Amino acid sequence: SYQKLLKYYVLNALKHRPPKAQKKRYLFRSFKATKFFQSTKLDWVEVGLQVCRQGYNMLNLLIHRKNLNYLHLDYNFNLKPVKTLTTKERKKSRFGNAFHLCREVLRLTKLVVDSHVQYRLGNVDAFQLADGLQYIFAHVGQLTGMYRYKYKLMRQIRMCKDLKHLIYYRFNTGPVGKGPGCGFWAAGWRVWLFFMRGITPLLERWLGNLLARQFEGRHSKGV
Amino acid sequence: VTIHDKTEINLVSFRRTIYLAIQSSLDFEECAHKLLKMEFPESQTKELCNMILDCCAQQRTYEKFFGLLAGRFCMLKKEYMESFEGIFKEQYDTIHRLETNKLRNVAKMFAHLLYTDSLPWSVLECIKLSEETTTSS
Amino acid sequence: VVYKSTRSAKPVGPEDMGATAVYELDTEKERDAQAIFERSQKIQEELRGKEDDKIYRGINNYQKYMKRKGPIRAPEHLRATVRWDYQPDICKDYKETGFCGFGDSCKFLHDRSDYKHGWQIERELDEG
Amino acid sequence: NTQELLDLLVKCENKIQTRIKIGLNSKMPSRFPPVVFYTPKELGGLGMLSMGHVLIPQSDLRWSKQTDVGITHFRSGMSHEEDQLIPNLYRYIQPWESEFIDSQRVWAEYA
Amino acid sequence: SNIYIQEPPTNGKVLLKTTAGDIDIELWSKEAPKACRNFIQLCLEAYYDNTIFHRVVPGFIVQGGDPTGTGSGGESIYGAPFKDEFHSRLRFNRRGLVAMANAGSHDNGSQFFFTLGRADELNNKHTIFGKVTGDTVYNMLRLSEVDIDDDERPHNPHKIKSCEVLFNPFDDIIPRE
Amino acid sequence: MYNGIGLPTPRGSGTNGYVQRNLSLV
Amino acid sequence: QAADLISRTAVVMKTCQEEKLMGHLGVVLYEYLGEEYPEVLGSILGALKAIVNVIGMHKMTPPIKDLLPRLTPILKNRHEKVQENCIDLVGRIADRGAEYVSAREWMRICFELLELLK
Amino acid sequence: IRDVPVLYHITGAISFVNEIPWVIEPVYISQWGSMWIMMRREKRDRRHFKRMRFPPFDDEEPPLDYADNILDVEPLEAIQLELDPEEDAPVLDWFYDHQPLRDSRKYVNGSTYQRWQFTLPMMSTLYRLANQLLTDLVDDNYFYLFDLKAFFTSKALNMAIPGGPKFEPLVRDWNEFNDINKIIIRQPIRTEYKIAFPYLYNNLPHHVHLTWYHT
Amino acid sequence: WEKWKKLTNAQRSGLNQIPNRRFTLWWSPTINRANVYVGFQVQLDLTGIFMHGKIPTLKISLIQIFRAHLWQKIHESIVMDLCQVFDQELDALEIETVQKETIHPRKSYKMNSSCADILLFASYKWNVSRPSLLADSKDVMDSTTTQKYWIDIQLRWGDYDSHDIERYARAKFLDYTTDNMSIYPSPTGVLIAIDLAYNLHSAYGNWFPGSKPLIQQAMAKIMKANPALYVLRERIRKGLQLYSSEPTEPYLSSQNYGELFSNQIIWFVDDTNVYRVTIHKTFEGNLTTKPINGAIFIFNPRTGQLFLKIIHTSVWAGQKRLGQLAKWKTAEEVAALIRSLPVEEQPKQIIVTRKGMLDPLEVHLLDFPNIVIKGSELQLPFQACLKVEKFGDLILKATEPQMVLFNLYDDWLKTISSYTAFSRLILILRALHVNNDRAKVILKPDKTTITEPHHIWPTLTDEEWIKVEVQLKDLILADYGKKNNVNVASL
Ligand SMILES: O=P(O)(O)O[C@H]1[C@@H](OP(=O)(O)O)[C@@H](OP(=O)(O)O)[C@@H](OP(=O)(O)O)[C@@H](OP(=O)(O)O)[C@H]1OP(=O)(O)O
Ligand SMILES: [Zn+2]
Repeated sequence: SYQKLLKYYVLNALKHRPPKAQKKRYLFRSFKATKFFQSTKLDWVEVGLQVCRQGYNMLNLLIHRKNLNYLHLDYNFNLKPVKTLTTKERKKSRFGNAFHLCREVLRLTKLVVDSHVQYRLGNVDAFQLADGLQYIFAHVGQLTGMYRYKYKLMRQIRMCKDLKHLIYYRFNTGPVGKGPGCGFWAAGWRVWLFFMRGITPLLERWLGNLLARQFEGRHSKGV
Repeated sequence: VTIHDKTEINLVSFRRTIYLAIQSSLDFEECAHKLLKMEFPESQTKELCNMILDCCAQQRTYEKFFGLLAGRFCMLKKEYMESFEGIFKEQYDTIHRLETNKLRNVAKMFAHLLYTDSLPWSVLECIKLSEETTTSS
Repeated sequence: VVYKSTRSAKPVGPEDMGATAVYELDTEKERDAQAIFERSQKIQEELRGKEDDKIYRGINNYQKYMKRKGPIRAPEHLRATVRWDYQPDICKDYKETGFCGFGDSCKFLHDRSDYKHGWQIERELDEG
Repeated sequence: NTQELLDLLVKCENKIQTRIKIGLNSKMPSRFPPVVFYTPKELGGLGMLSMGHVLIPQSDLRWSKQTDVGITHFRSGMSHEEDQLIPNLYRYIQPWESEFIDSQRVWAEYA
Repeated sequence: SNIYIQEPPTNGKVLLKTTAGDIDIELWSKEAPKACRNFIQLCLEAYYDNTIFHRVVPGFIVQGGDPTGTGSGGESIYGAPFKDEFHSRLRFNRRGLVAMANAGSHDNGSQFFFTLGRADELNNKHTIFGKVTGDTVYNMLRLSEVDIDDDERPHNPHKIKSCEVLFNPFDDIIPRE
Repeated sequence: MYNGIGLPTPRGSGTNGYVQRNLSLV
Repeated sequence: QAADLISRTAVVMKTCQEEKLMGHLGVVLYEYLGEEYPEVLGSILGALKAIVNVIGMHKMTPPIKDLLPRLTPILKNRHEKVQENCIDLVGRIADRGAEYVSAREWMRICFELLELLK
Repeated sequence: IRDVPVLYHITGAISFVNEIPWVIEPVYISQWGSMWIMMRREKRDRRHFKRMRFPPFDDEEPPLDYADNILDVEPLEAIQLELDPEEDAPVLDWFYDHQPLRDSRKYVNGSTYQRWQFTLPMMSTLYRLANQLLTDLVDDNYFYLFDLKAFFTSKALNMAIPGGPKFEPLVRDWNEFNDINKIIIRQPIRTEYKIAFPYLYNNLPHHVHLTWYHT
Repeated sequence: WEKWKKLTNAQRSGLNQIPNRRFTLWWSPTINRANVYVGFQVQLDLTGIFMHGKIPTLKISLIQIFRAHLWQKIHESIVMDLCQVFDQELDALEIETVQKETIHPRKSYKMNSSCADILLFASYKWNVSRPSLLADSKDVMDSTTTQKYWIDIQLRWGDYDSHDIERYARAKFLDYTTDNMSIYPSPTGVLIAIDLAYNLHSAYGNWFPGSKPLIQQAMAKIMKANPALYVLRERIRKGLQLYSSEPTEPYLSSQNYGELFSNQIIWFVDDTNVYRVTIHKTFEGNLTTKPINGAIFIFNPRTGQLFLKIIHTSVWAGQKRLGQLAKWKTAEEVAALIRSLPVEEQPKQIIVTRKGMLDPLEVHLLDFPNIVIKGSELQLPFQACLKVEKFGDLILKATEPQMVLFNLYDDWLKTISSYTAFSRLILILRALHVNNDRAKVILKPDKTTITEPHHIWPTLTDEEWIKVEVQLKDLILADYGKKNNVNVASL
């Protein structure tokens, strides 16, 4: 793991292409300058719960606008068929990598928001909240299932595993043993924030395409 | 309590493991490598020589693998040279028990060792070649 | 007979409401094959470089020279998210008419046994 | 004596095992240990025979393209989950030189 | 690691004493605090003693708390029917939930029922303020072993021998006379 | 120390590409 | 030979009220109905019909509703022992059972019989 | 608890957290260094550390309601560490705030929170708190053959350093020098040598950076 | 392993899927092991089979085993069988009534909640014990008092990483009882768990006196007899296309041993010979006898492992009377052994020759309260080993009380099962007991038969082992004919 991290660090140093280009479009300012967005101050946990509710409602509106009543999106963002589907149903109800990527991204943010909801309800602890967040970030692989719709992720998955090994080795040196309670989540958190720096434009374009196929129609004239 | 084992299972398992190393390697040097990469108490270098011997003897026909492997061990340290002079002594004295194929393979094995000069040519001391003092075997 | 209250003050149940509910349908953490391998490796290191006592210490701890195989512990905290598989992979041509054009090469189960499915029972029951 | 053949054998044995995995629907190393590939067919395995579990000798590309230096390094062939020591086909086949000598001798004494 | 507790933690505890054994009620004194405060006060004044369980419905509910017994009396500690207090983690899907009985909106009085099974159509109509703890769920269940003469009244209704408060969550309870 | 041994990438070998020295060298 | 012995003692095993054992035999044979040795399959079918004769149609353990669909693909078997025993069993069922089956199953079997006339 | 600005749609459709997490680099590192100290003390001193369970809520529990469930509840003490008022005088008052000195126009630019300015008592206490997350070397001679240009050269020549990375080869007849009967072999030439002196021990060096330092 | 027509384009092409499907089934505990992680399971349609992964060949093999609602039928069949075992023991257990809850037709495979299956209403009251396992022995029926009792039946399908069935029993017991949606009729009951892919069973819960032994025997017999379990085992066999070679289904019967060498460790103990004495006549003519060393003799049948405690004469010193002393000494010795052994080697059952020794054992074994001690209804002539000169001379010439360890299955376990090896050993011991002389003669068949230094017994090939096995059975039957006046060709 040490030497895989050195390889990453070297390649980063090598591939530095300069800022090379420039424009600065300003999104939340264009939004706030409109009559349709307001502004306030909230508690981070409250905004997290709002965001999970709204992601749930958007994905359901999409499903039921497509009329797939035989499918059900549950509250941990798993999509499940409710019966067995005939052939025409199995065909009309396939979803693509845009829908499934938005699902699993929302699934990861829900897991993080609910670690905090437990700490705020009094159920766990500051130390157990930290250890649990660090668990989430080192194990995004088997909690969500993003990799099936973007297998390139396994690069972030391998990064967070390598950082886990580095940090545990330096943490559990002396009296401390090989048990759970190490929470140092700044590392894996960094890694997934860069993942999203990149995937956010991809998904904006893909989801624009899917919505514009939903609301105008499918153009076959000038393919 | 202090259960005193006399199933003799450590030696049986030693031999089993040595034989699987031999029959899984490709040349005598890859075999010597896996061996000197396993570690054991020096109580078993005697067993090392005698076992590589018997490994050789039970086969169907000769190939120089087992001779060269024992040769590499004796050429690394002396204890194998000691144990192989002893080996010839006792093998000859009790050879009358081998069916002629294994007897032939033992004979070839010792011929190979002697002409590679891993054994001292002294060891021929043992053949007091009277008529009485020697069985037909 | 009538059950006796304990006239207690604390609420019943797990404190922390399960927030840390451990998983167990597997063996005990002290006796799993991983723990046996750990013990055996410890005695191997203790014996490494000592001649044989001819003392018996268990089967798994013979003097193993050639420095895994076995069961695997699950995370005691991740709860695996279970889905129902509702598709029966049954040839509809065979089930209906007794004949498949694919024969031995059908990927699907050759079986004529018509029977209620796993969800129809739920459906008729809850509307019953 | 042909260190290019040993390479070929490791790669080819591994490709056919990989295709049995591909034919199922996973490549996960722990779902398909060696036992399921190497068990004889009388016990339900597939009964593979192996030459790709050996150590391949290596020494010094530079001097080696010139004078046959010998062996200094051993690279691994295929992966056994622990030692497991799978046997070779080569140790059960007998060399030609010894075959030719055995034959001359056997027919002489048959006469 | 498979089974989820899906309601908030309780605070306080009231012990009921009936013909059919005891009944330990744990109260949700933050989710419905008017109802819990009212129950606790009426139970500190012994207002619930020698009251009958004057209505039973098979596998739906069992009702009580009216000191008259006709099934339509009783009075809160606020001189008037008080309001509803709902929650989203409290909902009518199991047995052993204690709730405030009422005829309509804002009607909460002094009458309370237990459930004995899922009542999935009382949600957002009644206030849930308590649940029966483990071992005495079964005594409360036996409270519904009766032969119903119609109007769902029993032949020999059960009744509340005596009350007791095992932990009082409020500090400002002062009981009327 | 990579002294002319091991795959320049252990990609297409069907191995992990570990290299040890000949322990029976002398 | 063991499926023969069953077909012979199929009278005793019933008349002495073998419910465990007789249901045992019925459903075990139905499981073997997939045999790929014609000579073994013919005797399995003989045993099944020997049981159907003693314990009637409407209490056979694999109900006739599951038995007959299992047999209509066997009718294509072209081997003489299995063809013999199969059409004997289907004749019993068509004669006496005859309503645990669909009209479309019966028309299918019609079309499959038109080539046992060979 | 952290309170963040929000920009939300007039119909509830979406809500964006409208800010950027700016921090002072030595403060931040010192706060995590104290985190590390405390969490090791806890993993040591707890008897049985129970890791919570994932997912935290059922699949069919709708996401909680803030107003009903979390609004009033007290928030449960955090992982702060106990500073000693004797040595940590410069730091005691603002160490664990959200944005430590956000409003003190003497130490920060202003309320947009760029451009900090500290004194050396502060910086020394910060250093001492961050002491366990830091590297205890004073110079560059440690990274002698382990720096960038060493790894760039190693990559360009497709040779590996003992502890260093490996990559794919950058690209992928007879000779009269190489005659081995003419060679004087005293000490075997290793990859360290070929990397230290990439122009003398190397044929075809392309894109080779020249490592040397004696700092 | 399992020793024309006009056919369509596809039938003269495409692979044959049957042998693929059969390879997947046989290795399916490995191919479908739980603890190799993606964290997502899948539950098959109408069963309780979890698929960790997505392997359609495996899915179709398993889905063809459990076809036509065989999972619910196994559940309902076992429930019937238990209902009737209780309808027998009604009074002896003081049950007033036995009721069978109308089963939610999806109870058998729903796995996060459960009803109860059987409801026993008592006649008077039961003093019910605290939760414990089925194979744990010591109870104290003090805990609660109850009038109803429920019994629940849970079927699982294990796999390679997870097939411990006792842990599954207590897991589901605690989960389902402390769960809040669970609907039970009372606070007391038992959960019985059955592993269908390994044919194991266990249970956890509250016991009311008599219930534990009743359920032990009833479940041990349901696993052998049940028709639906038979239909299952035979669908498995038909899917693998496995066939037996041996007729007669070897001497397996509801005797205990085809059960005993199963994974639960089991010890045989022979302490009949702790005290031994031999006579020499003096110049008085008086025959004076001298004691000599004895031995407690402990045998693990499925590894062939024989511990032999040499009891030295010194304990004969002055201790008032010998026999009951030997009883208690033996017992404490056995306990010392079990302590010195590593925990993965410790027995669960011990079977004693002299059942009267169960009591002093029972006493000393309080250290190991779940080690059930039985008396043997299978007498094994383990003492006949005292004729084999190795054991005999070792014991005679011992100077010190001392523990030794031999292997009685020299190499046989390389190429036979522990079952066949136990049978062969029992023959050898019996014949060495019965005559010992013609037994030596049979066990040294040829002049060049030899025995190797670490070996108890001659080295024969499997052909000669078959022959000499036959000859020993003939020896035994001949001597039974002699000393019971029977024609043996008639039995
Ligand atoms: O649970 P896993 O994903 O398998 O990760 C574990 C684990 O880490 P987590 O705590 O994050 O679960 C261990 O670390 P400890 O918790 O036991 O300290 C341990 O690593 P160590 O044994 O080095 O602690 C183990 O490793 P192994 O595979 O040797 O069991 C492995 O970490 P990996 O990601 O390396 O597997
Ligand atoms: Zn088909």
